[PDB]
Amino acid sequence: RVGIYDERVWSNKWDRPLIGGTVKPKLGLSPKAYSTIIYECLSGGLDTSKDDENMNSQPFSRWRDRFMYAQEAVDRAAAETNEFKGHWHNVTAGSTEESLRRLEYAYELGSRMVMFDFLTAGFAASADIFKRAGELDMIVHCHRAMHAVFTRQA
Amino acid sequence: DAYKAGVRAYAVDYYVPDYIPQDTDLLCAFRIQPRGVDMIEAAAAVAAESSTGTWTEVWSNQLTDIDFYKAKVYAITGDIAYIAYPLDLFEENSVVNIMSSIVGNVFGFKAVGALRLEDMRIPLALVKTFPGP
Amino acid sequence: DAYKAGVRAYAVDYYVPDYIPQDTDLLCAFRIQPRGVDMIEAAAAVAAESSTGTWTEVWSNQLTDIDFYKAKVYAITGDIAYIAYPLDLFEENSVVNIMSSIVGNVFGFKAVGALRLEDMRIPLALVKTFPGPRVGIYDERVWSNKWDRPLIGGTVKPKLGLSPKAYSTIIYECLSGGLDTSKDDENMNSQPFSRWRDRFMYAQEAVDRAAAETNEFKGHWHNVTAGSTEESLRRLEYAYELGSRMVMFDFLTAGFAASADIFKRAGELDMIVHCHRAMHAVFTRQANHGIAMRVVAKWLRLTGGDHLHTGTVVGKLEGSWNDTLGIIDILRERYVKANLEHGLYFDQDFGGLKASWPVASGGIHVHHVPDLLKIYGNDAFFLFGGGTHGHPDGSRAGAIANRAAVEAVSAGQTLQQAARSCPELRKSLELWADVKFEVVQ
Amino acid sequence: AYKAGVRAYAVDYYVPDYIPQDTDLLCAFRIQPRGVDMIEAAAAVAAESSTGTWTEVWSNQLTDIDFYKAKVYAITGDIAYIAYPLDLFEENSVVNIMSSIVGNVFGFKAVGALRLEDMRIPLALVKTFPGPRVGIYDERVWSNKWDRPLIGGTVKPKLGLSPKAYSTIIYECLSGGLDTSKDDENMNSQPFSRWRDRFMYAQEAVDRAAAETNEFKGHWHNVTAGSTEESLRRLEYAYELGSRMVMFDFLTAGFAASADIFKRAGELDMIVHCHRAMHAVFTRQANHGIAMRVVAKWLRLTGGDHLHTGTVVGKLEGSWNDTLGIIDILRERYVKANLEHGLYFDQDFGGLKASWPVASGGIHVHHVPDLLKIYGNDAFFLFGGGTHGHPDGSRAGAIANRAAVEAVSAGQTLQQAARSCPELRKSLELWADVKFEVVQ
Ligand SMILES: O=C(O)[C@@](O)(COP(=O)(O)O)[C@H](O)[C@H](O)COP(=O)(O)O
Ligand SMILES: O=C(O)[C@@](O)(COP(=O)(O)O)[C@H](O)[C@H](O)COP(=O)(O)O
Ligand SMILES: [Mg+2]
Ligand SMILES: [Mg+2]
Ligand SMILES: [Mg+2]
Repeated sequence: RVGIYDERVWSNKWDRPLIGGTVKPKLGLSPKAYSTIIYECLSGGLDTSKDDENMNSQPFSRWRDRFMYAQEAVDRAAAETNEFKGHWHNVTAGSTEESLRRLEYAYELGSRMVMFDFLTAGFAASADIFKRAGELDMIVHCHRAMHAVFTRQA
Repeated sequence: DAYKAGVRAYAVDYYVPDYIPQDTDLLCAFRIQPRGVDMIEAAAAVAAESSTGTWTEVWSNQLTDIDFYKAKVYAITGDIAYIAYPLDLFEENSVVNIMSSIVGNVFGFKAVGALRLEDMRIPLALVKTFPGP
Repeated sequence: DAYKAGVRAYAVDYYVPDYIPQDTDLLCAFRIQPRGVDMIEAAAAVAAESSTGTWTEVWSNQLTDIDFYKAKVYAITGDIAYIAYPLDLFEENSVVNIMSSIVGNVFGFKAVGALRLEDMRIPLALVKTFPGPRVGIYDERVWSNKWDRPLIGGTVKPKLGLSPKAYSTIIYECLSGGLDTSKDDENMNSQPFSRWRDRFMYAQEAVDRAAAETNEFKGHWHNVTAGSTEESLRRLEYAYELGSRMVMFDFLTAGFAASADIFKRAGELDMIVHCHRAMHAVFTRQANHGIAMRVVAKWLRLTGGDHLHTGTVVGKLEGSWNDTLGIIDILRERYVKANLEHGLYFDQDFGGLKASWPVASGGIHVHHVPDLLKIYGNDAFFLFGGGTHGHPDGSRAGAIANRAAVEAVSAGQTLQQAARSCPELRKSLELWADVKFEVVQ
Repeated sequence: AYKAGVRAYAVDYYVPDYIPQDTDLLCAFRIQPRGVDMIEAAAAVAAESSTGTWTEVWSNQLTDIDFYKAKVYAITGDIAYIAYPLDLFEENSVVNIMSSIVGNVFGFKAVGALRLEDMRIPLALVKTFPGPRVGIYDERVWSNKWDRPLIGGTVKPKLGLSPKAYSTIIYECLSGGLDTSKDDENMNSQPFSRWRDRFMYAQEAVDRAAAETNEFKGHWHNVTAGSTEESLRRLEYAYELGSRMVMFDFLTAGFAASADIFKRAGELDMIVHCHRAMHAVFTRQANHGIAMRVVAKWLRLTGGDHLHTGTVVGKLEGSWNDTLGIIDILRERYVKANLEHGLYFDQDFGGLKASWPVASGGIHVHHVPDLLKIYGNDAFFLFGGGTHGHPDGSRAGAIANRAAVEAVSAGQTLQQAARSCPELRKSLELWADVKFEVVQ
């Protein structure tokens, strides 16, 4: 839907690589702590931040808390830098229906982008996720988790 | 100031041969072919990079209790590494989430030339969240 | 021909003192008053008629493995019967199903003159099927930016009879004056004197005004309790579209099933649900018959209430000190250890589910704050209804006093210290100095 | 007129000169005062269930407290009679009635025990409720069964049966002569019996047994579930299988969910059988709680088609004269006050349909004469153990229970009937010595 050129247009960023970063530690961070890191790293100069591929919804970080707090940080950091900022909320979930649900919430928070583990969820769910994101004018960042299980050995 | 920046071996914090697995842990049996590091180090990288860790120590590790959430290599018998994952690391009712952690990035690490997940003990408390047939 | 028709004693197959409870069993502690049969027989009937058995042997018992599915009286200590239920007996994610078996028919048996469920060990594998609270304690502190102190609220009074506009005037004054939240009375729903759309809308404008004017987060727990789950959802959604971040629900009078739909929807709508325990004393209060409140507390937290009334101890409503401490821990902690001094018969794992706010309410005033803080600490709500609107100078001044009292004690100072700088609080201290209630440990 | 501070509740809420009105909702409370005289304790109940609190609030001047307040208008010994103005109640909501009348007053330190014995729901409020969809008469019409009790039975063991085994028992007992069978109240959906399997297999059995007997047959599928939405789902599936009836644990699920379930079932032309699981937690002891008679009024108004009422003679507690009052509450248009039957007030039901009383629990063939004496024809008698506990199986047990009810219902005695029916002779022999206490 979006691709390279239109994202440069949406974000007004040209003639350089875009810079991002995964929040760490991979798991175990409260949604509020998560937002504090997202704030610090986007304010420091990152173009985007992202959930880890295995951050979905868990007892330590339920997806609605993390998404909401993360997008607050994005917007606080964008306004204070006068620069487009984004965080790739991970909508990967145990079913296509639930992934679409998480995508819809990210859209309503104002997010222009999400993250999706397209191989672990699968190409069938990916097709539906891409189609809805394109209707919601959103970027879908695709994480290739699991690929090395069959792409590694020659 | 528990924060010691820089790179350490994964085994410092992820190799715990004294760890006693609990009925709520998700257990994995991994067959490992190490490449350029110890068998213990190879196992500990698989454990770290499928739970809480990354390649260098992060200040943000002090914002949570790593020792609680981290995966633990509790046994190594030959080239089989037994790793335990706390229940809290997993989304309920989601094989997809299990995949994303256990087989998400660790099979492409340079420090392992080959990796095979042989088996997994899905704890009963996580089984009950699934519908089955 | 394993089928021996006719009546046998329940104990033949349900009294198993050698049984070793398993981590997956649901355990119950029952206080039994036998009537016309042995203590063992009484326990075995409770076990049988809440699991697999009936009054006479049925041929159909051979169609399944009774020894696997049957409940087991594995211990009897005095008049306390410990009974274990296999996990397979329960529907996942359903307190309603737990109720239907454990407290469904056994309290009306002729062979027991009195029965009281004291506690229940819900096994972790069944806990994990429940959602628990959406917001809970920590995230509500984040939403409202209120830390290191109890939060303070208060029921609008009089209970019934106030018009919607008069209600919002009281809400504005007590919020502006220092209360963090205000609430509908549990029996304010939609009545001729206050139809619910009128009350909801005026109350939320008072809320928004107070918050802007004070530069503090404020809220009002709109009561969405109604005669119908559908109607309750309609009132929750209206509260949402008004911009409310919170409502209340009489979860026991409406019912656990309804409560489940309501928590689910509130959670999708990013709203707090304050849970009022109206009706509970109909079965939680008498020590020899009924369901202990701690059990209700477990069921409420799993189902997903964000707040739960747990008593004052020192106010107008009955409640024991140590009993209240055990209920507090059940709602706030991850793992609770058995402690019979707090009425906890089993260790209870809550499996990472969010915590619920304990709520202290009913007949309390400024003088009770030191005790209430010793009981609850900071992670709780103290509600002052008459204690706010009973102030000689009105609701705003009562709020000033209560807020000044709670901030002071919570920081280490005394009501007497705080009173030096606050006249509103001196009047509250003076008015109710000799108003005390029975205190039981 | 605002005087701050604590005043006694009786100053404003003890009004022995008050004349109850036909619009007032009236309550009879049995009170055990604690640290206060009976009058103060009854005044506290009235205030804290209507307009009052523990201290005088300035906002009392913003409305008409004398108009909206409850009034303790009479005291007879340990019974306080309290009148509540109609305007205090939301229309068509038992939930609201409970919120006021039993909300908080049962936990006050100023009473050691409190029992709601009866409540007079004014006709103006009664007329806002739908009452049952089907009721007694139309069910006799739907099933073409007249001039006798209907006979049913719970499948046993309570839990642990495969859905297929379940269907085998339902087949045998309905074919043997039962009018209806039912899930146990705690059979919802479990690892041993998922609801879709059991419902589907159970309704197959119903239809096979109906066709082979040329008689209407039914099984009460239990749609009780952890949420109203899921219960509605199970109700919809039972409807699509062709079932004309379901079962619902109305108190454990709750009156809010019950209202939605009754409304959908009435749109789907289905009977809802209401199981009162949990009731004895607060209806048992005379000291404290809510009398079952009040629960019966609430259930009938909300729209339950059947309601378990006790056996008196079976394994569960229940006094004869009390059960007669509950029965009249469920079946009659106008109940007359009668303290021998525990009825403190006349109750008008405003032409709402009647609910079937349901006798169930620990009863067998020998109990049938007493049962009909208590209930007469318009009732269900339910034999669970008394059917599947037959020496020869569920079919023979149903044969016996059907013949014992048919016989007594006609005028014959058990032994007259028994001489023709050997299955009944075996039931009589097996359970001749099985008796429970009987309190009148
Ligand atoms: O109706 C009332 O009495 C209250 O509004 C208290 O008013 P005041 O503040 O004026 O007392 C609360 O609902 C009760 O505290 C409930 O009891 P509990 O908290 O025990 O459930
Ligand atoms: O679970 C039971 O015990 C029953 O199936 C009886 O089975 P049996 O026929 O085998 O005894 C009924 O649900 C109870 O009678 C309900 O009690 P009540 O009608 O008093 O509410
Ligand atoms: Mg990653
Ligand atoms: Mg109240
Ligand atoms: Mg039953």
